[PDB]
Amino acid sequence: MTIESIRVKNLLSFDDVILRDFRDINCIIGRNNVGKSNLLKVIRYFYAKLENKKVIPLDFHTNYNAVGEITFTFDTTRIKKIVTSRKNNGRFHKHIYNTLFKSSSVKLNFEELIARKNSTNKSFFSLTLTICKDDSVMWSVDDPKVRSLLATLYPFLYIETRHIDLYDWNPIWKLISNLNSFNFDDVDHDELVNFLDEKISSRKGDYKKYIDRVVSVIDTKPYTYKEKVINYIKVAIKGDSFVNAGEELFTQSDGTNSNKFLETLLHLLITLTRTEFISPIVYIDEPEVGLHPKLAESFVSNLNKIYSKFKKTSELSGPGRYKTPYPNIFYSTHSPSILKQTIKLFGKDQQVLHFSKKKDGSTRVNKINSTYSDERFLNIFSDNEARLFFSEYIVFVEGATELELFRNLSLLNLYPAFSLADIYDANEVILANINPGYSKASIPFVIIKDIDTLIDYSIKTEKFSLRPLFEKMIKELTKEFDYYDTGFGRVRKEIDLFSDIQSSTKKHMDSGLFFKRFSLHNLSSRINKVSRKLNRYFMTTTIEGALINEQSLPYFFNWIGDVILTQMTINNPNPDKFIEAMRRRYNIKSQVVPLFKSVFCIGLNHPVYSSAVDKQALRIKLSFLNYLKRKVYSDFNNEKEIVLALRLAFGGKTETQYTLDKLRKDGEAELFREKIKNYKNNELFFLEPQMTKTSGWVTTFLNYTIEKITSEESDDDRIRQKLSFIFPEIISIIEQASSSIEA
Amino acid sequence: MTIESIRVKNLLSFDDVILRDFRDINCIIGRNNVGKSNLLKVIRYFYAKLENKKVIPLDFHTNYNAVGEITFTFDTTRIKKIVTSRKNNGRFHKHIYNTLFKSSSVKLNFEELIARKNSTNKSFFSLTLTICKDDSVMWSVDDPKVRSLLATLYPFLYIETRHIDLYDWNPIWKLISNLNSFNFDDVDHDELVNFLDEKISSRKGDYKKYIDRVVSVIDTKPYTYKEKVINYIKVAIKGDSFVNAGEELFTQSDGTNSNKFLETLLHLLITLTRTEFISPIVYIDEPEVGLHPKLAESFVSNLNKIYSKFKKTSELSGPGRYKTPYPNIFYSTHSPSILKQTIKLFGKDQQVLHFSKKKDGSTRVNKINSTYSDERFLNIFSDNEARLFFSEYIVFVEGATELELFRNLSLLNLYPAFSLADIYDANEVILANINPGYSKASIPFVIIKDIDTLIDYSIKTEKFSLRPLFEKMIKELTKEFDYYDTGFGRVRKEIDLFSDIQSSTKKHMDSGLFFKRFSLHNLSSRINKVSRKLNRYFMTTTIEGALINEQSLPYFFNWIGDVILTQMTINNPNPDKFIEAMRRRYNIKSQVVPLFKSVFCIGLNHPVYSSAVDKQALRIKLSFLNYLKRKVYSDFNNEKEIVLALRLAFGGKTETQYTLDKLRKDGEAELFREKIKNYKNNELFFLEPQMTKTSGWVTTFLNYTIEKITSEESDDDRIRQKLSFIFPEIISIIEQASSSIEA
Amino acid sequence: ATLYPFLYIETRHIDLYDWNPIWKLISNLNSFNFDDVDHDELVNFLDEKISSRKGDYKKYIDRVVSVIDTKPYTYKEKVINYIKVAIKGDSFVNAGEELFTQSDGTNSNKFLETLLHLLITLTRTEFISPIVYIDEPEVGLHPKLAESFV
Amino acid sequence: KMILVDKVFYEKILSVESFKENIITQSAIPKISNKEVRLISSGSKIFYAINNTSPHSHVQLRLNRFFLSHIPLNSAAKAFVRGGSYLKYLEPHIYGSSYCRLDISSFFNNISFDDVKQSLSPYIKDEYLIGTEQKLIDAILNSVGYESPIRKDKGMIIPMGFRTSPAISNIVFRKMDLLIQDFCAKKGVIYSRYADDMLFSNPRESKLLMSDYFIDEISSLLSIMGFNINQSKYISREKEISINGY
DNA sequence: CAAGACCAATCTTTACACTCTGTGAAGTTTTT
DNA sequence: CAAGACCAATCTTTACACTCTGTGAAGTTTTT
DNA sequence: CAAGACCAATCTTTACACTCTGTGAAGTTTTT
Ligand SMILES: Nc1ncnc2c1ncn2[C@@H]1O[C@H](COP(=O)(O)OP(=O)(O)OP(=O)(O)O)[C@@H](O)[C@H]1O
Ligand SMILES: Nc1ncnc2c1ncn2[C@@H]1O[C@H](COP(=O)(O)OP(=O)(O)OP(=O)(O)O)[C@@H](O)[C@H]1O
Repeated sequence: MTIESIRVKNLLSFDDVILRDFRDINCIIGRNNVGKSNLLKVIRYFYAKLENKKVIPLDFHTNYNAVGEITFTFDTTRIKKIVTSRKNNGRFHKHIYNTLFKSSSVKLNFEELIARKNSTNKSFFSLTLTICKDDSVMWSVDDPKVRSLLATLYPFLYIETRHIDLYDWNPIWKLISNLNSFNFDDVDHDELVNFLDEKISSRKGDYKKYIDRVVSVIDTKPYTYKEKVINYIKVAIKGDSFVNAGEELFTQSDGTNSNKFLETLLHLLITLTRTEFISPIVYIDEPEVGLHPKLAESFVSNLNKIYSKFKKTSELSGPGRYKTPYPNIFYSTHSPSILKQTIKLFGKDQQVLHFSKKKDGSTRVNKINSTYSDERFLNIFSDNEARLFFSEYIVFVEGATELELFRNLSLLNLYPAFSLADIYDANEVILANINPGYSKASIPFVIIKDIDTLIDYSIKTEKFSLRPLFEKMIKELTKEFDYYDTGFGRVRKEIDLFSDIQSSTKKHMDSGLFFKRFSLHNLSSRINKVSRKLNRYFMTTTIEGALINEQSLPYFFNWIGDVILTQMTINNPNPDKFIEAMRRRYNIKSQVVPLFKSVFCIGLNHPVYSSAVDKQALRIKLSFLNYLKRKVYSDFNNEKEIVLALRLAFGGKTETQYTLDKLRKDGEAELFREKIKNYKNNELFFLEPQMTKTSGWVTTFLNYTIEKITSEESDDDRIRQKLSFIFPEIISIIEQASSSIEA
Repeated sequence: MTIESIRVKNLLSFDDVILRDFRDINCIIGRNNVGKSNLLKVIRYFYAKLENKKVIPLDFHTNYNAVGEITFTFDTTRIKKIVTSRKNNGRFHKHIYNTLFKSSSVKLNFEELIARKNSTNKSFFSLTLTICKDDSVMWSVDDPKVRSLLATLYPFLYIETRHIDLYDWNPIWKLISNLNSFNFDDVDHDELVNFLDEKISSRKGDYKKYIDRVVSVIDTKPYTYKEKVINYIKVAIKGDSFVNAGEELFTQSDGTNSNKFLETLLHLLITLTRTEFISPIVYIDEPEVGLHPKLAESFVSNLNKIYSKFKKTSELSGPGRYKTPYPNIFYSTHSPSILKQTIKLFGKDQQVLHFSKKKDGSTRVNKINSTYSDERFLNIFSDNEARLFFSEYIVFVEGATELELFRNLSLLNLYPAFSLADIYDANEVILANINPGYSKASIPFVIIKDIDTLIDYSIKTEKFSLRPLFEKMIKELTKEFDYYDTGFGRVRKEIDLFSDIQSSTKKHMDSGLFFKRFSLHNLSSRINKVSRKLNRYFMTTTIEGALINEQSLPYFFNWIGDVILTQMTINNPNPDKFIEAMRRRYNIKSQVVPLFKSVFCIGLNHPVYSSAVDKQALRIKLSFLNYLKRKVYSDFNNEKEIVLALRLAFGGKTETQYTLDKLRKDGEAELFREKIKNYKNNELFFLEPQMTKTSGWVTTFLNYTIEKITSEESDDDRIRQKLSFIFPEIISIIEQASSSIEA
Repeated sequence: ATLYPFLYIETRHIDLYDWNPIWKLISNLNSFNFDDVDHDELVNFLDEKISSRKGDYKKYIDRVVSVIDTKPYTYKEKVINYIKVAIKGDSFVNAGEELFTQSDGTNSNKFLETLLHLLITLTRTEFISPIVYIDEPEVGLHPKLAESFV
Repeated sequence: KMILVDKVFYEKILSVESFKENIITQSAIPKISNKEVRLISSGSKIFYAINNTSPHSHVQLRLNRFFLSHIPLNSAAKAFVRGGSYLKYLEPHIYGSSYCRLDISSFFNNISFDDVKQSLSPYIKDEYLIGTEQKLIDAILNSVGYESPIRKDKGMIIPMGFRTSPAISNIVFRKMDLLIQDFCAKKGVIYSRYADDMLFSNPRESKLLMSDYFIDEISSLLSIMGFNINQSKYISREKEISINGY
């Protein structure tokens, strides 16, 4: 490894933040203004003060602390192995020994030294920089040679891709100079000059005279090591100025230029760090800025290709594969493509860090689970799943109807806060391998399911039966296995009755369509109150039942009236004569149903008719409206039967958790099923194509309801309260999600 | 409107490009290096030369043309209405009349002038700038006052968000100065000085003396209009320097700073352009750079909120709503979030422009369909759907198994080109309302379906029947309705036999599991050859059948052998005594099946056993392997029956397009169904959980097959050819997609 | 343009603390042959000189070359690289002291002095005859320093 | 990257099998004999049609497919080019106020073959295809050109209806397209060409297109490589022109 | 009759020697 | 005989009203 | 009696080998 931990106390936006357990790739994600670049500034200042540069000290998070501390724990196990060995007697190795590992092995005795040598070596070097209130800086190690050597051994390479100079890639060479280490004593400036003069002269000695003249005229300073290696590279290679795919930089784009710059630099880093013991830490800001999603994916793919091409394992070995640890690569991204490709192509060698600024202003760093044990999920992992990492509140659902509802534009207009929550339908296995409960504190979430997934009532036996999900939930909820007393006695009682519910029996009425005295609403409320600790919300019925309740019957009926008035047309190219013929053949009163069947049919396009045709159509439509009102209020005894029939037609469930298909298969409620089929095939034929779940009736219903109620009432608080009254179920979930989002 | 068209000929990356039919929001999308910013450079140079600035001429696309032309067609209908009217007798109006609309209404006579006045007014002003090979510039209108006035009336406001100075928002004020027009004759520098002196003096006259001194000392130039309005704004308002949410800019982030800068500027633009006749054109590059996806969505949402708050329609009217045309806002983005929110919140007022650089190097601009008539699709529109706009090749599929296959990491490793193609499962209604055939040239695509969607063979009647999708496809394919002869005679013949296939009958064998002489492969090949023109590919069988063919039987069987050897363990905490007890109670030979049922069970975790236990388990496993080999080759007459049984167990179809559930419902093939159930319940019980479509068997199968064949063969061309041989169906589709991607 | 190069300085806008624009002008002055010096013999020479085990430096240069994408050197870049490798130091120092510690007049005087000295010294052997134009050779200079410069 | 053709390019993808016998026996590629060309009369015009069975037709077709389609052209040439159409020739002139139309007399017959050789030389490598007898460029022009039997005096001629003749005409006239386009641009005139019919339009209020000076200048340019202006079809009008009914 | 203006691409442009300095003793339409 | 191309300078170009939004009911030489 | 805080300067800090990768088997005044 390279760095064990980084700790910041009271500097910039950090109160007390510790980052550890670094992996080969560390993806940093988080909202805008959470401190992602503040880590960069802290590390940059720490390394600038490491080399004794003169810079302004960073600002304190709060002024009620007299200190601000930065702690770095360098991992010197591999360097200790490098230098302690008797073979490496070089001068650089001798310096590293005499600076770092001397005076540390001095204090240890023979027994402890031998124990360290023989056992699994683990040596760390902890360096703390403390900034006082008067801008003075104090180190925990008072030997500046140690700090300079630590800077040399673990160099910090740093890019903000936003401020890259696209048309001049010179800053690459400097970074290359930081990477590789070798000997320069043998190469003087005399042998090289003689070689060049012998190669460049029609008469021997001329080039040496020229260089002597230039040297005599100028006054310079001896080369530093990095300048030496840069000069030798630049002389050795064929060209200095950079060219993108055979074309000059200024003709190319900006995204292409930045992508190629980053790609070449990272490729050089990984390629050149193989043979040396220098372990850099590289920090990229926005590796995706100005890049097409395809280009960002390709950038990560090429990075992983180079990373895996030099990686040696128990199976992969041979020429060109090294065990040398890879440099610690941090990059802060706001692009789901970068994160998705990072996860999919790295697996266990990547780490996702979430930066969130809390309520007071401190930054919190958390680790989001990005390793999955399921290969199928890794292969099927796509942009939609990777988008979840950037969410603020994830509302997991089960079917597509909930997606249709919670994404409604008009509904989100009146609840802007819920616009920040991403809805994602999750299967049970997908929800299991995502592990949203691991984050919880990082990304709050809720899992929305129907109560059918818990209890399956049987009409024949008049018994509830517990699904295995209920047993598993109870098993996590019987916390009392190894605990102490707390105000959880109510929880134990609730679990006791939840286990007791199995043996109880409840009678049903109307051949199994209602409960005599059992209140499924009360059971749902108790279940939700108990299971709020598990972030799971269970609805009493299906989502169609939630939309269509006894209170929502009027507006829905109004929609029927509107769907009776506007969106059908006349099924003939000759409205006048056709309407006359159908009025003649079919009576207004006795045969209104076949007359409406023949005349009107659903059509998106509305041709304009004559005024008399409009009058006739309006009279027929009003007559049909009155007839349907009378028939509906006659064939059904109370409003509850009508609501249940509407739920069943659209695909909902009864009070006993039975669908229309389930009732047909089991054979119960023959009379109600026959009435529903009669209403579908005779009077409500035009609504038949809209009866299905995926037909999009939810969107039209919600849009019309919102528009109508906004027409009735003007104030937004009034409109929200009316929405809460009319849909007590959905508005509650939206309110809960928004309240959790606000905090 | 503001701009009718923009045409570029032979300049920068454009050969002959015309952009027209602008809407209120114009989202520009396209790959890196396609010319999206070249439009910006062309417009910027055109407007710089409009004001007679001295700049270098832009480079020619190809040097074989002696000219390079930029044409702008300004829409002056509203300005003509403004100025022609007798009420507006101001000096600015008089100048606009005497410069633009004079000498244009001069040539017209009374009849034509009255016709223009009374009818729907539509007046355009076409200005062409031609750059010759010797850097000279020639206009089509030789009056510089006209060009300066056109620049003033239709100002170009331009931002590259990448190079924004975050900590100084001064460039806002300049742009504000470009927006609003009013009178300044009454405000001199004498009344203002007297007012300020009267307000600022303990003794009257002091401030006037001070200003007189300052004026006398300095030497200046009279104010321009924009400086005047900027000064008056800056004096009038409470503060100049900008602050983000009560905090100073340098303490805030970079993404937050850029987001707030863009938000305030666009808000000012739309708010201030309401009352004036000046119609700006604003061009934003990368409105998303450095922004969290949530922040980009919120940016577009606020933009739409401001846009709709001032928009007046037949229903929305009253105080604060204007009919004034909105400025033309272009922004080039690479973020799916920006495009998604733009589409969802604008609808018919947005336009998506696709920039693609072809093969020679010219830029192509196309319009991608971004308006949907389905409200349900608009509400359900999400990141996954909006990602399709950035695709290079869309492979629409039907079920999740194809998604599992085509996203396989190992499979994509050997076909890197297909990594650039995004796979998206599309329902029939989703595929209908996406309208992928409208783009085609912009974003090439293919729709992958099973032949079952075309023809439904009946075993009882021995007849093919044509699904309505076949009739609809034939209806688009009978092009000959109003055409002329071409080499389409073969197509007409193929459609004739496709209609004839209905009346034909084909016998079946083995109770309806094979075809006597009919070759479904031949029919599939003919259908695909005919329908390639419609970008639809039909597979002979389901995807499970495509994976499991007669040729893939060996490797699959090897997988079974491997799934027999590795991934089960012993179902007991005491392997030694348990294995001894089961060896004692159940014989090795006679009762191998119950012995393996009791001993081995599938388990992800593999505890380490004693060497003798490993030996016993290996012997038992080898015996079971031999027994299964013998039983499988005995109970099935030929290899084809085994392949069909494997397809049916996993959920495929037979040759007659019948699933296991379909066969069970219809009752045919009782013997084969009984054999399959016996093999599932007795010998292949361990594979039973992996029998389902969503169990992920495809991923494991493909991974193991790829790893094994790569172990056998080293060369990548060899490995690809082996893949093509072993899966002739999937490799063909990948090859076709890659070939279409390359061109 | 190549035969009679124009060298041009406005002493007012001189970057005092970075004397890099000297090297470019030096590249304009002198003319000689570069066909014999390839990038293979030099690499072998450096690798033989810089290696505890033969061949390592050549492998390193091959890796760097394979990763990057560049454009062939122009002549002036070639001569600049050969000078900068040959001489003992690149960064400039005034009388043993770093530039940023020294003055502004001293820095400008030394810059102009070294550049003109290099011009006259190096133009002796070649047929390339430059035209050099200095603006304000005296700005920021004490009268004694201007006299000494001339 | 411009298109370059070498010996392998001719022998593998161009010839394929048409002249395999000549390349294996090192025998010179022959002239297009009169036996392979039939002479049609349409109006006063004479058309030359090659027989399909001859290998020359096939090599002309593959030359058109793979070689002449890659040489860059001039955007003022709207005819015989991929994506060029008459409406494109007539469109840039909607911006003009005065119109003029000129014609080149016998455009295809007046194309000098030496000009064709000079125009195609940079795009074909200078090699010896057949020993030291016939060069590659000579063989390709032998495939492309023809000798008129009616008029043997003018020698090799690019005839009407030789498959590759239109593309070769555009390539050889690119030089004059550039010259005339530059002249018109300096005069502020929009210029376009379809085959040999040239159309100019002035968007300014001026009489330049109706003057004899413009005709004289265009003729003086056209005399560089020997073309002439058909004086019968010369037309100049204001505010409205009709070209073949459009 | 005859004439100025006759594409744009296409290839190591950096020193030599005697002289340490001097350069030398079976569709429409268009072109047709 | 008659014709395209007929200097460069020279002057408040920023809103109005009814309509709080829409635009309207006694030297030489040269030209000579 | 005895004790934390004991100047600032002063010297090649960039790789080795077996292992092409791993690190190892005769003035005044002041101090006085
Ligand atoms: N000197 C300072 N003192 C205190 N707090 C500061 C200081 N500088 C910055 N901050 C805080 O740190 C944050 C600065 O945003 P920062 O750049 O650290 O986050 P980020 O996630 O990188 O932003 P972005 O997502 O735009 O890149 C803000 O919360 C700001 O209040
Ligand atoms: N002077 C020029 N002459 C010819 N082609 C040019 C010139 N400048 C740029 N180009 C071409 O135009 C393109 C430049 O990319 P451009 O910035 O126009 O595209 P872009 O889509 O904006 O890029 P990005 O997606 O990175 O923003 C390249 O194809 C380049 O070859």
